[PDB]
This record gives sequence, C-alpha cells and structure tokens, in this order.
Amino acid sequence: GKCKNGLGEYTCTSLEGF
Amino acid sequence: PKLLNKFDKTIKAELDAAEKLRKRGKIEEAVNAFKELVRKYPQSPRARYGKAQCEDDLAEKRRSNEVLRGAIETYQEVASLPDVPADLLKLSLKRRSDRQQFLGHMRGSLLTLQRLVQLFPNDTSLKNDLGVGYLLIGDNDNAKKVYEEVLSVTPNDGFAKVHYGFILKAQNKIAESIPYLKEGIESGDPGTDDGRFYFHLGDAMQRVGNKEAYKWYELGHKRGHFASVWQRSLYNVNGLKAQPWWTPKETGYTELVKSLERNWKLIRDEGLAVMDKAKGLFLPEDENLREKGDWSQFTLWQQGRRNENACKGAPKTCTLLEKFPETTGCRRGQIKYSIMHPGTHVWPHTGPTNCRLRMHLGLVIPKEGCKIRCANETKTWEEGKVLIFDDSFEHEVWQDASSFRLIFIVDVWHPELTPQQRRSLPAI
Ligand SMILES: O=C(O)CCC(=O)C(=O)O
Ligand SMILES: [Cl-]
Ligand SMILES: [Cl-]
Ligand SMILES: [Fe+3]
Repeated sequence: GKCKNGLGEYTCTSLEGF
Repeated sequence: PKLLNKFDKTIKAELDAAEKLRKRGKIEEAVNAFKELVRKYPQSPRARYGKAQCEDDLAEKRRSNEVLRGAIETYQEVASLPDVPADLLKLSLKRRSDRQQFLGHMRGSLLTLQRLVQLFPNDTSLKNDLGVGYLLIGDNDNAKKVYEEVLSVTPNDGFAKVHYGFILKAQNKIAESIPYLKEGIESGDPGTDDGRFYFHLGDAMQRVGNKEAYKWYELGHKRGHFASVWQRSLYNVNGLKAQPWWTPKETGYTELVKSLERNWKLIRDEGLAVMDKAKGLFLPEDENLREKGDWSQFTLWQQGRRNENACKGAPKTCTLLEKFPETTGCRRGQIKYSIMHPGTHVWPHTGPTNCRLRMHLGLVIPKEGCKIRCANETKTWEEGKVLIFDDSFEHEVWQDASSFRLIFIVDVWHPELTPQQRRSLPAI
C-alpha cells in the first residue's frame, strides 16, 4: 500500500539501502 | 553484555587489538585484522562478530549495499558457530535483521526475527520486533497476532499497545483503537514517542467526535512530531513555507495554471469519456478516508511515473501535462481525475508530506453542495478554475449536490524545494 491522499501505512517510503 | 565464551577469553588480547582499530576509525585495518582472526580462529564468535561489525562500519563509510550484504551474512555466521554466548547471539541476529530491513530485504528480516523468537521465547521485545517486521511487509494480520500474544503475557507493554492500536485503526476499528494508542503513548515506553501514533490517535478521536483530539495534536506538536496543530504530515522538509491556501502567483507555477485553465474542457471531456466508456479506470478510494459516499480516482501519474495504460484513456491530457515536469516529475504526488458523488463526506485528514502542493481544477461542479475546508478556511470549486492548497494541512470535503462532481488533481513540488532536493527525496 502507498500513502497517496493519506498517512495510513506504517511506512510511506521504500527501503532500498544507501 | 557477556560476549566472550571460554575460548574467546583466552584470545582477548588479539580481539581487543582489532576492536581498538575499529573504534579509532581505521575501518580498513580493522576489517583485515578481524579477517585474520577469523582465519586463525574460525570458531571464535567474538572474532566473527568483530568482522561483521567492521563490515557494517565499512558499508557506512563506502555507502555500499553490497558491503552491507557481506556484513549481514557474517552476522548470521556468528549464530552458526559453537558455544556462542546468548547475549552475542541476540545482538548479532538483531543487527542482521535491522540491516536487512535497511536494505529492503523484508522477507529475510522476517526469517531472522522468527529465528530470534524461537531461540529466545521469553523475550517480549523480540516479539515486538517481529511484529514490526510483519508491518513493514504489509502483513497486518500476522502483526496483529504477534501483538496479541505480547499483550496476553505483558498487558501493559506500551510498545505493543500503540502498534496493536495502529493495526486496529488501519482496520477501521476506530473506537477500539483509541485506548490502545492512548495508553501506549501515555506509557512513555521506548518506541511510543512516535508521530504516527499521535497522528492516528487524534484522527480516531476526530472520527468518533472526541474533542480531546486537538489536545493530542498540540502535544505532538510540542514534542516535535508535527510542524503545527494543523499541519501534521510526517515526511517533511523543514523550513518550507507553510500555509493552507496558495494563489497561482505565490506558487510561481503560473504557466501550468494558465494551461490547465485554458485547456480545461479537453481535460473534462477525456474524463467524461472515461466515465462513459471506460469507467473501470476509476478506482474506488482505498485509504479509508470516507465516512460515507462514493469517491473514485483515475490516476495518470503517481510517484513521478506516468501510467502508460491510463494515458491511453486520456491521451491529450497526458500530452498536455508532459510539458510541466514540476508536476509530472513530482515523485511525492499524483496527477489524477477525482469523481465524488452526493452523500459523500471525506474525513478530516492530512497527506503524508509537506513537499507537495495540491492543485484542483474544476471540471464538472454542481452549483450547490460541494465544498472543501482546509485548516480553518472553506472554499468551493469552479469549472475551469484551479484551486491550490497544501494538503499537509488538515482538510475535509463534503458532496451534497444532486449530481456528480469531477475535478482534476495536479500535485506539484513545493516551489521552495531546490532541484537537488527534488532529485534526492524518496518517492511517496
Ligand atoms: O475532492 C477530492 O476529490 C479529494 C479531496 C482531497 O482529500 C485531496 O484532494 O487531497
Ligand atoms: Cl577456532
Ligand atoms: Cl463513477
Ligand atoms: Fe486529501
């Protein structure tokens, strides 16, 4: 799930390292 | 933290010498020293952990995911050695899981966290960590079961409470979520002083009409989680001009606004053509932001990525918008049609980030019944005219007309963000 209009996810960005 | 088994005590002089090189910042020499100790003492847990820690630091120095992947494997190796002290075993696998999450290796982190819980079945904090691992992969169901187990053995674990409440709220168990979020924040346990729990506790209270909500927004502001009581986004660049409503000239994006308003009828007509001939392209709003009613969106761009199939349905609109990278390149916003029908009330809410401004172009606006409040100020749309607000401020929408209301939503980078910041910010 993505945070589009709201802030409903536990995290809104992807984990991709450095 | 007892980290030395019997054999490691006998080689403490060699282990200390390698560790001193690491603590002095001579990471390359420290890696080679611990590598030599691993070669000479392949069964030493402290030598292996030192190698992994040095690889960890080296990855931070080089900003290398691949070096970190080597560290992740060496932390695992520590756990496979014989006679590993319990404290070292836990530290090594906990760091392994943490670095796996950092790399986005969420399935791998979950296996590591599951092994930790199996090895240390009485460690409540490890179960709490496992719950976080499930939440990060999107597995709310397994996360919920984990925190239920924690709360059965330690009912007053504040970390488990806020995370259990977060899951309940995400599942629309609004009233049920409030005491968990509230008592969990009030516990002050490590990990509870987190803006996400202030955000959703206040929102859950607003949804049930609890007037205490803004007292919690004020406390979250005073503790540094929110820029203000009104502006509650959590993915922020500090210092950006903060105001609920913007004029086109204030944004500097006057050429974009002029093009949207000069060409608004083609944007409307392609949206209507999709409504009539391809209505499945409008997807129902999926973030639990509606009290009631019907709200759907047909998205052309998201996270700065054009949806090619969607643009087959509005090809002239996509062609028009391609000339404005201030919106098509906004990796923290969308470009989308938004239809809302009578009987719709959108809960007060805030978007995720202060790094975008949100433009609304009116396409089909009934004469009465439609309005949008942002902060303390309510406005309405006009056909062919752009409204601009900062959706990181709390806003709320009503649709009480006698027919449908169609707008075009165009997100732009906050105008004060430099090109360097617009390039390096993670997409949302
Ligand atoms: O009016 C709409 O279609 C959506 C309102 C909203 O919450 C937003 O544009 O962020
Ligand atoms: Cl050995
Ligand atoms: Cl519809
Ligand atoms: Fe919104």
